[PDB]
Amino acid sequence: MLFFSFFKTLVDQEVVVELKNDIEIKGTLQSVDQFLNLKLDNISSTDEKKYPHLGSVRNIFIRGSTVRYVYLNKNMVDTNLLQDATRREVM
Amino acid sequence: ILPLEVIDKTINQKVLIVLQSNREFEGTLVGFDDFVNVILEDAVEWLKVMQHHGRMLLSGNNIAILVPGG
Amino acid sequence: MLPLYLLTNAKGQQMQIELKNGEIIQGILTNVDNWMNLTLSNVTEYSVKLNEIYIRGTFIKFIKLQDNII
Amino acid sequence: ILDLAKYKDSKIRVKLMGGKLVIGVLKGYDQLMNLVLDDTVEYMNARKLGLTVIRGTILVSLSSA
Amino acid sequence: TPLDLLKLNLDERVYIKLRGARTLVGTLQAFDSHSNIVLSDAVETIYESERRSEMVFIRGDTVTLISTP
Amino acid sequence: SVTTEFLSDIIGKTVNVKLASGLLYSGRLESIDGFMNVALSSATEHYESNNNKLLNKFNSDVFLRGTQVMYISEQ
Amino acid sequence: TLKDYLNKRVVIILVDGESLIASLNGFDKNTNLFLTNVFNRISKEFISKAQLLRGSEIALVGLIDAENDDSLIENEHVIWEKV
Repeated sequence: MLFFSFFKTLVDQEVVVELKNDIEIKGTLQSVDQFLNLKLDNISSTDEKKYPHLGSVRNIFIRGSTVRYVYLNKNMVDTNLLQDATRREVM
Repeated sequence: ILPLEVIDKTINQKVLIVLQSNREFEGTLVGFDDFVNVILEDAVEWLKVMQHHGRMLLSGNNIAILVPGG
Repeated sequence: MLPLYLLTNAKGQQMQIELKNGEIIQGILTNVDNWMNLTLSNVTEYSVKLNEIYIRGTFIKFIKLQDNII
Repeated sequence: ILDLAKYKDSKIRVKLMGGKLVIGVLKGYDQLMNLVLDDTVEYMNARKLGLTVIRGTILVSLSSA
Repeated sequence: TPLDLLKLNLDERVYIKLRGARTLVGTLQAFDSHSNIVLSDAVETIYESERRSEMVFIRGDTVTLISTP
Repeated sequence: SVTTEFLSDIIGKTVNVKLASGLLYSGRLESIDGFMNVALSSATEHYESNNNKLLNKFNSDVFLRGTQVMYISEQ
Repeated sequence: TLKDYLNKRVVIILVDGESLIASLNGFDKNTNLFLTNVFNRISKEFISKAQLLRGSEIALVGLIDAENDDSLIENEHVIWEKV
């Protein structure tokens, strides 16, 4: 449950999400679940070809399983805390 | 009869192991577990053919069919 | 209501299942478990008639249910 | 939910996760739905494997033939 | 134990091979057993165009290999 | 467990670990777990055969997902 | 999560790149969703009045704006070598 909590710290932030289909959507991190499912509000297209065929849609659910990257801003993370946390792992 | 006995009774005999992907292995069944991770000896991998020497642990995830003899 | 709960309360109802490979199973629901594995009776199978069929949940895309399902 | 008992010594048709059809006579099973099949024919065209054990983990559909 | 040997090179630069002709070198910040990984100062190679981010989260089911460059 | 034994017995030996992709990595096996997760060292990656063109050589420990591994054979 | 969406027409993107239009009337943790009046956009045909769609197939689910309905592997190895 590390990456769960990490993501819960990013609520209300601007994040870009890349899927396996290469789809890329920018938007505000509204919610995350255990499986790492995200719901982004006020969504926008970084790339014209990367964007999908969605009408005037503002709000989406994205399945955890279909994500490749979530892009972040170094400002939005204490990487110190992240490494201490990663150390405290346990299989 | 159980399937998990037939598998066991093929221990130390020629076995065919067909994976879900179009790839199979023939070798002597050395042993297996409850997840069907098979141990094969002198395994002949097909696809297009490779000859293995020794004990191979073949992952039980991709195992689809087991064939005594092959 | 919850998909699983709705599915179980639909026993006896005729329904249409599409599998991952594009295939179409059609018949009446006689059983479901928690992984949405289902057995069906009075089955017809499109790309063939069958008394009963078993489907693994994970191999299902979607399930046309009966319009009168409320 | 499926009583394999009524399929015993009958010719059954099983599709497997991976795009692999298998037709044989059911000779035995268990609750994990691991099957023993004889006079097995597998399809990708076709080849006749002898007596086989099928893994229920990768099992996907099951019917009569 | 494998997971712990990965713990070994945190804050240090690593090389990740992804599914689908993809490659990222970045400094390892955080990972899980699932393999999902966090990199800083990352650079992705697709096959060959480049791509740069300062902070990226990587989803574990796409990761094939991790080593250092 | 036969499978297990064959493991603790090959730790520190040279192994070929083949992945679902067809990629093969040859190296000394540092550790291994319940989920077939492998750590290797001085590993060399080839496609399909050990005798095929070297695709990469790693100077540090190589981490392979267990979900991806198809077999772990010795040599 | 998918509670804001229930009872509201939504646009769904499938993993195979196909698109649907439906009303989200139930969902689980798996993300399989019980939708009503489903219409396939690619085929341009009404699929069903009521269906159960598996979670795995779905990639993304879009809340259609009520006020604006704008709705309507092998060669890989070679590469490594060339490098």
